[PDB]
Amino acid sequence: HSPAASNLPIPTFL
Amino acid sequence: DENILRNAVNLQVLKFHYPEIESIIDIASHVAVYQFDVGSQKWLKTSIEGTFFLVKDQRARVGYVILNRNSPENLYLFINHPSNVHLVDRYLIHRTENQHVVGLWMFDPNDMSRIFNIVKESLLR
Repeated sequence: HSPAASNLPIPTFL
Repeated sequence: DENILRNAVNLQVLKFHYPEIESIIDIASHVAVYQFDVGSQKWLKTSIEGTFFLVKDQRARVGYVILNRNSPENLYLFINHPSNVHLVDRYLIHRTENQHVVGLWMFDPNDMSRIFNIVKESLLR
């Protein structure tokens, strides 16, 4: 149901 | 009205766990919690998944509770400053401190955008 952790962004601020 | 009963019942459930909670501001049904590992530069999916409640405590501090339906361990965090919450892609990224980042995924994208606005407006002075 909920996406895999790997789909979450690591943007410039992170 | 169904929502009047739901909110009254939910508030007692929240107050049982956290007596300092004064009111429910808004709710979102299927929210999943992720945690960012700083040194590893990777996201981790936590064991917390359930109903999200945006709340106000007795001192009007804004925060949120996730009532975990899977395991008894719930999550209660404060949103200390509006700039600490960012809508990034499909997630609400809550960074309370440089090294301490959590990510929220809401099943309904309309919940994510509404909750973001309500967070900002709840912190507006």
